Amino acid sequence: MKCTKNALAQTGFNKDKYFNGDVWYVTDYLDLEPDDVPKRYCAALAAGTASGKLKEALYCYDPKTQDTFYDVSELQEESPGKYTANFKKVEKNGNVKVDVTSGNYYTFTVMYADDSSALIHTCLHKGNKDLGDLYAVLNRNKDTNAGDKVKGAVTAASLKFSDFISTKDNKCEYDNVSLKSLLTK
Ligand code: HEM
Repeated sequence: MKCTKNALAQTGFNKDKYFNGDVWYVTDYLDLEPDDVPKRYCAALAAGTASGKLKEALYCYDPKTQDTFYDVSELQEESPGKYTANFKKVEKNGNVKVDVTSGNYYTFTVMYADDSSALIHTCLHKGNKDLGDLYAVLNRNKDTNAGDKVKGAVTAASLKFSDFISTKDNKCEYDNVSLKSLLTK
């Protein structure tokens, strides 16, 4: 398929508050390229800096099988609030499962962020082809419902919040310790 290209980065985006090393949980998401196979997973990420690099680690959990997978990337700023990341898939300890490779990368845009919440758009590419295309509502607390400010950002992006899938009743489990330690790997 083709990923959405036009996402606007938050005006006055504050990169220090966003990239502070702490965890963002995905509370709600809108996947524009869902698999045919019914999938309902949980995800979280942490973005910060390590040894002078911008780093992002990712965590995905499947409550039906208890399967988990992790990724870590160095990020490169394309413009204020827009980033590219060449990811590698890892075990929770950093051991590499799938190396960084050319056409494996995602780009993302921070459309809205404040101290507690954010709306991001991501385009996922594997071996030089547009795979996933996805908006995510994030919060710093896993039990928190999307507040008025973020729902406002969803509206401003010409999206319908009712289209999003909630992770709230999904029996999610998180591994924050590993996400945070992956930042240095
Ligand atoms: C925070 C924004 C997101 C980013 C930056 C992101 C990034 C990624 C990356 C880099 C991969 C490739 C993993 C690898 O093969 O090493 C991936 C795959 C995947 N992600 Fe996300 N993701 C995001 C949101 C989500 C959400 C909200 C969900 C579900 C709740 C999700 C579920 C999945 C699934 C099921 C795959 C596997 C695709 C496959 O193996 O064919 N992602 N994502």
